[PDB]
Amino acid sequence: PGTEQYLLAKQLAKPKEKIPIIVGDYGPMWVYPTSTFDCVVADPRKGSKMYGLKSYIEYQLTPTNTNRSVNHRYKHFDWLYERLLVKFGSAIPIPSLPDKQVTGRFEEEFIKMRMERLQAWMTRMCRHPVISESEVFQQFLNFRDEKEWKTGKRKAERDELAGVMIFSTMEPEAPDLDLVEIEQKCEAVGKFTKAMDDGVKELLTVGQEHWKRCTGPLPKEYQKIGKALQSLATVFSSSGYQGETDLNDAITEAGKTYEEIASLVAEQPKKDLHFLMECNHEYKGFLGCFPDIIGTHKGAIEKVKESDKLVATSKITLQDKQNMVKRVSIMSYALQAEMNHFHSNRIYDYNSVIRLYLEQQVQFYETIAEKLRQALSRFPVM
Amino acid sequence: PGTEQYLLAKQLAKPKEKIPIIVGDYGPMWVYPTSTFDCVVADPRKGSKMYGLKSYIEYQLTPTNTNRSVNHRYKHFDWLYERLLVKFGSAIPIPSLPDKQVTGRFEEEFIKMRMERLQAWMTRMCRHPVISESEVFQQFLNFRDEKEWKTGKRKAERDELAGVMIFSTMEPEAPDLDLVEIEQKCEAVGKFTKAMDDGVKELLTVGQEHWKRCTGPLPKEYQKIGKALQSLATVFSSSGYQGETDLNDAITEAGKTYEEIASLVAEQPKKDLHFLMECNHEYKGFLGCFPDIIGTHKGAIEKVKESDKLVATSKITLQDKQNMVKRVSIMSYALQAEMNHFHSNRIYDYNSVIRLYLEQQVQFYETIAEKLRQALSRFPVM
Repeated sequence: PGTEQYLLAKQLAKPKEKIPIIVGDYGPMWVYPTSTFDCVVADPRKGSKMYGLKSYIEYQLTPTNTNRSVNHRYKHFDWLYERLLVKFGSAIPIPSLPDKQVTGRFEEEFIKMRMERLQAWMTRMCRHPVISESEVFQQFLNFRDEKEWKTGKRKAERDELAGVMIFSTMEPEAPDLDLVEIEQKCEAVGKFTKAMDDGVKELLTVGQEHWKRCTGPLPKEYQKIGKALQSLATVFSSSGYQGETDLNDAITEAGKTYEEIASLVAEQPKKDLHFLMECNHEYKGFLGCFPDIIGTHKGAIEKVKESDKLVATSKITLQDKQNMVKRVSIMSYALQAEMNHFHSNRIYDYNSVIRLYLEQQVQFYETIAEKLRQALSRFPVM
Repeated sequence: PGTEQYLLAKQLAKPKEKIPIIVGDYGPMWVYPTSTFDCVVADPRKGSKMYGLKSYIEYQLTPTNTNRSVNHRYKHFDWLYERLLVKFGSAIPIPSLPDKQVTGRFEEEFIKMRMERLQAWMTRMCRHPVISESEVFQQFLNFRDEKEWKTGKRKAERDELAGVMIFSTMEPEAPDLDLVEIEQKCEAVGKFTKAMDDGVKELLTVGQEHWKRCTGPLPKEYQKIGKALQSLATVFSSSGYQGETDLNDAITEAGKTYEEIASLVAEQPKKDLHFLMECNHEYKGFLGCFPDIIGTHKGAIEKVKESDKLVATSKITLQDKQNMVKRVSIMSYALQAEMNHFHSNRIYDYNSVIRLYLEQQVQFYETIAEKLRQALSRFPVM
């Protein structure tokens, strides 16, 4: 494995792009820029390059930093995703991008929900203290013409400071950690991410079940009650009896009210549940990256756990053993700084989306109650 | 058929109990007593008569008229039901009584919902201007000992003023109706009752469907969401990250709130739907009596429609033909007076039960909204 390269590398290799890690008040963290920018993904429009009419959708990117816009076709984002995974993937979870829908990819349904999840993906990256400060990300947003875009697309594709070698560009400003503490930190992360992954999968499951229920069978029930009340009122209207127009009208409206409720019920998920599910979908994406990041860290600890045997059988020197110990310590610091970034955002994201979901639900039931109250006020008293 | 007896009877038969019918402002109606009483069915307790311990539940009846109470076992009500059907059944719908449940008939579940529907049944009878003034009904409520109850149980069982002969005790205070008008009135009633019967069956159907849905699958969905939120919060509580007790507690409560909602959802039908269904159940009972009442009236019109042939072939005299015409006219008046009593109460009953149902539903959704609002107020803002 290349993991050995990093731990045993001749290394005297002074880095170009340095990534600092510091110990704040509660654990090792990344260094956050005073000014945090975001990027707007919008204004989709067709593009060309001597093609014809197999025109491709090309989105516009406007960082709220310098408000200077550049364009990018989907393929370009996929390209950045791969470069980020290659370069930072062993240390930072890189949420994957959406896929290819149905071959009608040229209107609202497609390019809008896409421009939707692409916007979320770009925001995460823009807000990441390491990713957003990388050359490949900076140059992806700030290039003036096909000359820069092509030159930047080359040095990035050829940056061998990737995989596990990324840790060699990190400089933790704290003491070295002993192997015991390192192994436990790694084990704890492995355990938490796995538990949450299950917890997140469970929520996404009941979610879709309740979704297919609010758009299928439930709306049909209020629908049946409402037509049943109308059929009845219609029969009543033909009784020939007097002074009934009063009631029958109220009954016909109550039936129509239940129909409006059926439709409101079928359209509610898009206002609340939808968001809860998206947040969880994105988190499964993040959590899906940990099995490999933990594998890399675990693999590193194993190698170091053999350094003594290696020094004993003279396979390596005493200096080399310490370099391994020093380097694996840095990996631990990166894992903890990323885990800190993750927890911080997890708390904020779940607090927001659950508040949002609850607020919408409250509004939903109050609205149903108001509609029922209106139908009631139309019934004569006795 | 005995129908011929009534139309062709030697009749000079002056009646004992006279039933008046008058033409109010909108159609022929019964004569309603200035003072309307009702009867309370309650205080169930065991009874004997040299049996042992196969004790039978004996209810107490207290008409709010003279507040003097008498007792009656179920069998006694079944007895009155049959006597009323025999005597008035050809003119007035007699809603049937409940049946026999499970052989554990000695506690709440049984004798309470029974005492429930028995109370409704007694009220209908008490409020009926003809039934409540009949001897068999009066004596069923006002008897002092086993001597009167046995003597009253005999003359009633032997009252031959029943079946179609009941119309001979009716005295409509209006002009005779011609056969044409009679046949149309009969046809109209036949048609309305059939249409409403279908309309009522439809409501009872969607009703039970929505009932088995509010106690089965729907409660389980809010149940799953609520446990799913708790599993997630529990995972979050083990992140080791700081200042999170805040959120996680709110999440655990939101999950518990959905559980309280599940239970509230499963218990809602008993507060609203239940009543809508009972009202419709009782009306199916009434409507179930019309096929035979209309059959009797239709059969009567057919016989009269042959009176001319009978006078021509000298099978009957001219006087007899007119008596037929006079008597069938009275039947028409009774049908119209009963139909008036029915429509009047139908309007009042459906207006009340639907208002009741709507009010409870409004309260239900507002309650759900309040519970969701409470869980929301527990989430820290950001």
